[PDB]
Amino acid sequence: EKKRIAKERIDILFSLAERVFPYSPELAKRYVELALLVQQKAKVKIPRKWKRRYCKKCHAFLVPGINARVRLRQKRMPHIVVKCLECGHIMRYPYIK
Amino acid sequence: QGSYQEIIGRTWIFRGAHRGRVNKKNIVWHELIGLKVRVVNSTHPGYVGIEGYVIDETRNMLVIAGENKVWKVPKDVCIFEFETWDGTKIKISGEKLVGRPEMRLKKRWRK
Ligand SMILES: [Zn+2]
Repeated sequence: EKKRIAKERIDILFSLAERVFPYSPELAKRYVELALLVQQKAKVKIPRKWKRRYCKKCHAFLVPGINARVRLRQKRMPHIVVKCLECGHIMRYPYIK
Repeated sequence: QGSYQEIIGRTWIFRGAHRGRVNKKNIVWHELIGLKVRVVNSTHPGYVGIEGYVIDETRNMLVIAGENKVWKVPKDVCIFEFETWDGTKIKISGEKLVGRPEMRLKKRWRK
């Protein structure tokens, strides 16, 4: 029953944080904290792509072009560059099709 | 200086985003972020009897938004009446979800 409310809970703030971060960096960041426990505490879905706009260094909601940066270049195993502009952290993420 | 004064009214993003099945057993066990509620009884000459759209939920706050103003009312300073997604009125004391939204998603203390 608790995993169940998490499914609905997690998906709601999740969509909220995304829609507001654009419109509200703090809020999305606030829920992000809420979504964080919901995910682990409630044992729900494991993060995978949100790493594209999330930071495992300082936890937050980053968006490429706004408070986030992503760069991908080919030429022998393409590699993507991701970094937190909040907590200037350098990260990488290869590309596999 | 605060986002509140900036995210006031966009209940829109709280609408086309907030639709989790709302229920008491799902109100203090849910993410307070868009759910609709009102401050019926509180200890604040400027928050009692007022209705707003929930926004913030932290160890020391629970915020609701309406018109061009926000509902600043901690969870332990008042009783929140959130409406069930089934058109049912929920009567719950902000004290249950007092500061710790996790406590509910992660059940009572672990021990
Ligand atoms: Zn960061």
